[PDB]
Amino acid sequence: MAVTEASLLRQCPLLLPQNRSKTVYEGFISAQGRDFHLRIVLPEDLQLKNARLLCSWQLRTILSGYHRIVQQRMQHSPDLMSFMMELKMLLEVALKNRQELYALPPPPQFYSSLIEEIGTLGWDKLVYADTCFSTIKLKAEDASGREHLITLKLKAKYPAESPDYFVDFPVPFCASWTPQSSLISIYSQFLAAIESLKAFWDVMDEIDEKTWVLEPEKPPRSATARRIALGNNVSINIEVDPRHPTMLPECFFLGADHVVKPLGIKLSRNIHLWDPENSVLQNLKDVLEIDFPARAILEKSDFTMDCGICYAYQLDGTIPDQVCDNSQCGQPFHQICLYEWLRGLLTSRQSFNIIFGECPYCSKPITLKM
Amino acid sequence: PGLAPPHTRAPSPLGPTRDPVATFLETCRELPPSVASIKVSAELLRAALKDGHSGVPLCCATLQWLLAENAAVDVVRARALSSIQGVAPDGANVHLIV
Amino acid sequence: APRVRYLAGFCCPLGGLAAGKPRVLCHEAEVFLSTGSELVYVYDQEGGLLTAAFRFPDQVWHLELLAPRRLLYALCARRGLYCLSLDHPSPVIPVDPDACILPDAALCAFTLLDSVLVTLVQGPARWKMQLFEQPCPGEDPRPGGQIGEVELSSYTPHFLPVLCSVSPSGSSGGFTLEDALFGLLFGADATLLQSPVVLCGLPDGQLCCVILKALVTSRSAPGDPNALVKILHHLEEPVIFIGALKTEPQEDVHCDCLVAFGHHGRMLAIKASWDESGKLVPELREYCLPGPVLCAACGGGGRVYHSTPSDLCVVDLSRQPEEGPGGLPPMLCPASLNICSVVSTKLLALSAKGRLMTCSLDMTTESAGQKIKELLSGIGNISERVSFLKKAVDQRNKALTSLNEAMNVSCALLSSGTGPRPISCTTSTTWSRLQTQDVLMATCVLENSSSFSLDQGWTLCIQVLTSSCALDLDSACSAITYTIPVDQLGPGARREVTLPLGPGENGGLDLPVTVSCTLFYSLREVVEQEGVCLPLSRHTVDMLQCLRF
Amino acid sequence: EGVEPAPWAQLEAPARLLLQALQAGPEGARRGLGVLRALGSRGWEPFDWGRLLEALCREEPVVQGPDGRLELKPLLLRLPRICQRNLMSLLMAVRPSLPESGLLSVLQI
Amino acid sequence: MSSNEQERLLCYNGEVLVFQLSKGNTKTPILHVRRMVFDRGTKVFVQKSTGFFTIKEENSHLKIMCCNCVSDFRTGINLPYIVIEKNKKNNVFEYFLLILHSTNKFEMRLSFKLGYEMKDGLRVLNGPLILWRHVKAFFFISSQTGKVVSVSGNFSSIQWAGEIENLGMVLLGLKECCLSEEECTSDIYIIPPAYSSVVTYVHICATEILRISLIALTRKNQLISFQNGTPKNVCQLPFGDPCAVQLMDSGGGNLFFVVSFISNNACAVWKESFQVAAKWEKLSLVLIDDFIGSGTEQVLLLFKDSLNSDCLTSFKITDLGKINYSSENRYLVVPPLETGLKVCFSSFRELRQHLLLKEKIISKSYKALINLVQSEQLVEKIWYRVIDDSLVVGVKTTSSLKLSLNDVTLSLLMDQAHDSRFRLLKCQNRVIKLSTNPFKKECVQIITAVTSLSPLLTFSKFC
Ligand SMILES: [Zn+2]
Ligand SMILES: [Zn+2]
Repeated sequence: MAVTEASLLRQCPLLLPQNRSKTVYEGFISAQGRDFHLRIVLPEDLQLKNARLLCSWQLRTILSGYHRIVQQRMQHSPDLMSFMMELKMLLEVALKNRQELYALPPPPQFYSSLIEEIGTLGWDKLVYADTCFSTIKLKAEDASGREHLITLKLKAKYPAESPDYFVDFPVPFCASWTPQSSLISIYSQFLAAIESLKAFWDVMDEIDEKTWVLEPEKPPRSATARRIALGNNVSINIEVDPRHPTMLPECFFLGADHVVKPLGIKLSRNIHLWDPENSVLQNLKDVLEIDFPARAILEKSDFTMDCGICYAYQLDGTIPDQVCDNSQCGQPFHQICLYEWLRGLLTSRQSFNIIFGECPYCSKPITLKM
Repeated sequence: PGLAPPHTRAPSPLGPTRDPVATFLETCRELPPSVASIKVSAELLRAALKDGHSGVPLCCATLQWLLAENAAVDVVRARALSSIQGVAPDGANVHLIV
Repeated sequence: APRVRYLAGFCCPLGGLAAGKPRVLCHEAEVFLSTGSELVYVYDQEGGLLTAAFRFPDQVWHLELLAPRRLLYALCARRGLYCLSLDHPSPVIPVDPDACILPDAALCAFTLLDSVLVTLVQGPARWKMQLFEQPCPGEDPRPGGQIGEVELSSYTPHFLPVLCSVSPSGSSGGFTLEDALFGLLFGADATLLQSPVVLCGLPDGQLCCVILKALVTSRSAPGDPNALVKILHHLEEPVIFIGALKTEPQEDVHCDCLVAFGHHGRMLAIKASWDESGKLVPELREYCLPGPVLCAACGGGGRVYHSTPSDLCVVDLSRQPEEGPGGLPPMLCPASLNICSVVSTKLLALSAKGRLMTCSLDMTTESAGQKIKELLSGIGNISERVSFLKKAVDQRNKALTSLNEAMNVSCALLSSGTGPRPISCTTSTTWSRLQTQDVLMATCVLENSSSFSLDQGWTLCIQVLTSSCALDLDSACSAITYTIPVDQLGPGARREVTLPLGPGENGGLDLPVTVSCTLFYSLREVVEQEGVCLPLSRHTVDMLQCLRF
Repeated sequence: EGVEPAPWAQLEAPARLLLQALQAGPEGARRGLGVLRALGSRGWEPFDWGRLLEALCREEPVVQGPDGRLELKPLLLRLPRICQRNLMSLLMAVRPSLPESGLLSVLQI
Repeated sequence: MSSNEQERLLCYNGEVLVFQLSKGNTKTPILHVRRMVFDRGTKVFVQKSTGFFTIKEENSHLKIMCCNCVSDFRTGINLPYIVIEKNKKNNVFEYFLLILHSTNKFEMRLSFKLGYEMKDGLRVLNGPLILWRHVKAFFFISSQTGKVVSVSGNFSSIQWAGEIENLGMVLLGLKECCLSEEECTSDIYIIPPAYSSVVTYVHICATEILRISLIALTRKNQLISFQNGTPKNVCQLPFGDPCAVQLMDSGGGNLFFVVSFISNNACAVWKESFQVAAKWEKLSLVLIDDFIGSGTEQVLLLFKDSLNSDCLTSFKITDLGKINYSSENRYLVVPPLETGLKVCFSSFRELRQHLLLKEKIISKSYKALINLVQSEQLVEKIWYRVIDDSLVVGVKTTSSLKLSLNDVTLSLLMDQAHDSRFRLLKCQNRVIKLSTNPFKKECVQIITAVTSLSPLLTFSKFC
């Protein structure tokens, strides 16, 4: 309703006015099928510019990082009615965010069905299950003999709504979810995607084996990019279409302008002799009229010796100088980039010509002396 | 009650779900509508209703003659209704069509 | 791996044992047990056989022990205090009254320090603490001369009061506090004297300390209590268990916090702060645990092992200083009352049944599948009951909503908004005819104008008051009353009731007659004397309504 | 009086590092690509992006407009407007390798 | 069971004692105790110790009659007892009461030596006190006394026997009658004589000062509460011919009544809501205790010896919650479930507090209404009589309320819980002024209503 005599009943059923002069309300407030104790003292008139509001310590843990919010809302909100709307809305927010603490599953469907269904698959399949039982991650095999993993993140109702599927491989995966579908169903869909992309995988595996793939290190199955090295201090980066893998990619070369120019010319001249009945390597070798190095150096292949903020060597004369005092990062930077960076952080403090604060990559103490 | 002149909120009686002695006994010890109809000659009904009061020949005048003895016949005379839903003394509903 | 055991069980009454009286102590491997009967037992903790059973007269109320001397002091109810040599020159043994010392007879509590004995004795109105010697040479077991006496004037009288001594650092079956605290609670005097201080818990719930040094008197020299006994903090409820705790743990441990408990379950732990004014302040914390509390103890590291009637539950204080609330788990043992804590944790108790019990706290193919089966069966047993409680909750909610509306109707009615909006009840006079005679009837129309649906729990009462001026002769029928359930009225909706007022007797109607309506709410119906009655209208029928032309 | 924490404070280190980076003017976009190659390199090779695209919808309250208005904002309209444009530009470039479910929560906003 | 070769079971101290007669050839059959404990490791009962007792005279028909834990009167320690019949075929039966100790050692305490054979309600009680009947002749022998005693009163059945505060020993055989076992012969607040015709077995649970809270169960397979003879919270039991109820506590509050039946089957029903939580069948026996060492009750359920001629095969032990034991990875799932198990329990234990909090708030708000509206007793008291087909209610004033100044009335109001229908209720108001011994001086003003009764006796009853 308009007025907060019926509208306040309808929108706060469990707030029982104790006093005749409706100054103390007491009892429960509702949110996400959960009721909370709440005791809300007004002054002698209906003015929230001055009011008390006490809570259960339950509710106060759940209003943590909102205290100023609520105090401002008491001062800024015209009526009690709207105040309660704002307060519920804010509870709404608070719980859904802290979703890790709050999940009472209906066992009779859940924990039994999930067991039945993992039995339906086979027990070699499942590889990880979380003790909140929210996450699972499953395994599948190629005709090749490659493992590909699938994460599922599951809700209070598994069989009702979709399970959130998180997947590696580079085309967007489609799972037709019904209430009738189950783990075996989405698993068969996932196998279908595997056996479909078989060619693209063979291309990637063939490359990684018979060449010095250099930049993506331990490649995922999602990566379309392969910065291959060849000769010395020249490289080719090659971005591939999965749907037509053997077909021609967008490509270009890094290194010496005097070394690369001839290869570009030669490529532009032989590029009509690309053929999607050969392999990518068997096309590249005879198009560019070359053989590749199979790991000319496997230990000191390359460590990216660039700024790790701006990713340039030679920013206005300056060199990658300032490093991390850490064995696991070692990452060089620039004087300019690291100063601009650390000034900005809240963790940074500046002494006379010194700036203390966190390495961008590893969050360990790093010192900059201007 | 629905047809009534005032159209006033009278509560529905709903005659008692058991006898008091029946409820006593149950405590101490522990579907379609039925229909009837008739047909009759228009000539018979015309000849009998002639002295013919007014209005539409049949169905309405038939109902006026059936309930000429009920107090709420003048109301059905005004609205000229050939089908109505009364209640009863025992609270059950009955719909009578002509 | 059996985290419990049983040694023995006892002659329990119906329900179980009465709390406060039964006692348990562990010495080394021997265990000293009283079941709040006249009988005190001693069990070998290796083999759960009784070493020794001791028949006193009349209900042992308390024990204490001295390990050095190998002696046990024991308060018979209406007799005095009997000491037993554990050497002790059928496995039942009667005590001879020679073992009696201070037959004071009226003594309710008593405790022990080193070389000093404290009783506390009921009298008239005034309870008096005393203080005796206890002979430090291994002699004839004597009291000595009483050193002193006081009157706990503060107290004027099931629950025995309780005694705990507390010595400060530098200086024994009691407790030691830290110099900061000790100085904080008791003051310089006791600090400077290095004076033990003896805490009495009183059935009032007052928690009183007295400095012992400061209690030496004679016939010439009576103790003034107003001086000599003082009062820390008044729990409004009786006392069960006093101790103290090593919060911040970083045999004689110097504690930094002081513990009480109540029956209904206010705790009160206390601390030294030294905060916010560059000055020492005490840290009070009046928590509220569950239920009847039925005993308590202390284990290493700010962990208080207490019992309610349902469950044996623990509180942690260990880390402003200590803590906001004490939210407080079971350990899935029943009500044991009478608990003790030996420190290594291995606690011994007496269960409410009669049970003397030791709580010692801290892959396979297809057998794991049977474990899986087990766990499933468990949750399914449980789920059934979580469901039940959900529906109880729904009931409580639905009750609250109806009540909510009731308050709202009542509030609306009891305010004068200058038009009686929410509910109205008009009455109006009507002549009818019966048999022969013109009867005078009153229609009572009840109308709901407002939104509020008058659900179940509501009832209309009409009363038909005759003439006024109570007479010489009290009439036949002074008034009549009519009371009807209003059920599910709803908004806009309406009832009518007709009453006679009219000459049934004698052809005699006396006119100025009021018919007054009311509503009444019954709180019970939807689930000291308890309802509410709210006025509606009161219409006066006078001749000018009762004329017929 | 005027200390504010960065609205990605409470995030997983790598996404924190991505979003810290895209702050950085129009070279935000490339920095971002650079950022991802220099996280493929490190121990946690995978980017559970739908961790971040959940995070990008997740709401909190802000009080702007008149001096008295509570609103709910998602992340996307809360972090720096230059990070907004640089983000979407980076998403275009990485579109193929995103789960659709999470992605359409963004576009709704 | 009861024979020369047969056993009987019992549970003492979270363990299980098996008393078996064994024909040992020189001599008579010997009583052998096995005292067994649940391993928890091997998921069985394993023999932890034994006892034996040599019987003397070479006469047959040695026979166990019953067994339990009793509480010796001398010490106050529970000891298992056992009743042996020795029959010489002489129309003479001995009846030993033996008590077996902490030490697996025996002690005679009655010989007791009857002529006629003992049957129906043999019932052992605390101060080891046997109590029996033949032809409605109740007798008891204390181990104190040592002599046959007769029960003075005359009763049919002996439905409860046991010790109460202030009284010492008691019997409820007829629900009026409530003996002493010192000066044989309060019957005031025992269950109604209405229930006297249907009650076949009682199990008391509390006594306060005189007020008993008490269970029954009937021939109708019912199960009822009483608090000062106020029947709340009735059940219905699945099976027929119920024998007994024992009790389980099983946690914070999870209190059950486990019912055993003549049909070799059993229920547990959950106090808090008198409801079948579970049913089992064929139940050779039932026993109620911590076999585990959890510190809270389980129930042992034994299934029939048709399986093997071996006793504690075909068992099942439960809490009817977390504990259940009984007679290709999957393991990564286990900690998830155990986390769930504990979480379900967690939610249980919270909801209970939550609900109490609601009750508390409800009470707050009742009192709030009554203080919303707004000390001296204006009214003595209520009384009522039935005249023939007239109810008269009346109330006696105090001097404070002046009928000179105040028109008063009185109504009656029907409980809508009973009155499902809108009957108007009419009540006639009479004021009575009587002078008390006029030959200040006492006037008595009383106020009183009358109505018809027969309308209100529609439901057998009303308030
Ligand atoms: Zn740079
Ligand atoms: Zn670093």
